[PDB]
Amino acid sequence: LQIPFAMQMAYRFNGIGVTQNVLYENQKLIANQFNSAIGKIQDSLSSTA
Amino acid sequence: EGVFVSNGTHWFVTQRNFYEPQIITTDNTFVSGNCDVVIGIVNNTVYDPLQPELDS
Amino acid sequence: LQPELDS
Ligand SMILES: *[C@@H]1O[C@H](CO)[C@@H](O[C@@H]2O[C@H](CO)[C@@H](O)[C@H](O)[C@H]2NC(C)=O)[C@H](O)[C@H]1NC(C)=O
Ligand SMILES: *[C@@H]1O[C@H](CO)[C@@H](O[C@@H]2O[C@H](CO)[C@@H](O)[C@H](O)[C@H]2NC(C)=O)[C@H](O)[C@H]1NC(C)=O
Ligand SMILES: *[C@@H]1O[C@H](CO)[C@@H](O)[C@H](O)[C@H]1NC(C)=O
Repeated sequence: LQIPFAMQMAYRFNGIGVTQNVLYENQKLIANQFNSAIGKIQDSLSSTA
Repeated sequence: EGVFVSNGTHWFVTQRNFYEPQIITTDNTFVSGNCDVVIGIVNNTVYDPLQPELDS
Repeated sequence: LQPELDS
């Protein structure tokens, strides 16, 4: 079923017992933390076999 | 309950896994913040059960 | 709410 991704994460937040407005009031900040953590994985894997 | 949806003319709340629309009210919805903060928010009424009864 | 409906 198609669903907008900022709605999917609001339901996944609700699944950990955090009220879904905690995502919408912070959406850009949350996305920047996700994008930064993705960045660190390239560095981590590039550092050693 | 679940999800906001529209058929193109009206907005409803519905449960996530079986399409069953209901009117949007003070009882199936809750407040946070204000209309400036949220990305992709839209405008509609939310009905109040109380006032039209307590008027009489 | 019905018992409150004096007002
Ligand atoms: C969206 O849903 C609403 C409610 O089912 C529809 O509104 C009704 O439309 C019929 C005519 O098609 C009217 O006789 C009713 O009085 C309307 N009800 C209300 C509460 O306004 C609406 O037609 C639907 N729109 C689409 C495009 O399906
Ligand atoms: C939702 O409704 C509000 C009014 O209740 C609209 O806000 C006004 O929008 C115009 C155009 O953007 C601004 O010039 C006004 O300054 C706004 N007023 C206030 C009090 O903020 C808003 O645009 C509506 N949003 C949608 C998507 O329909
Ligand atoms: C969805 O994409 C359209 C462009 O295709 C854009 O105008 C609109 O603002 C976007 N809405 C949201 C909620 O991201």
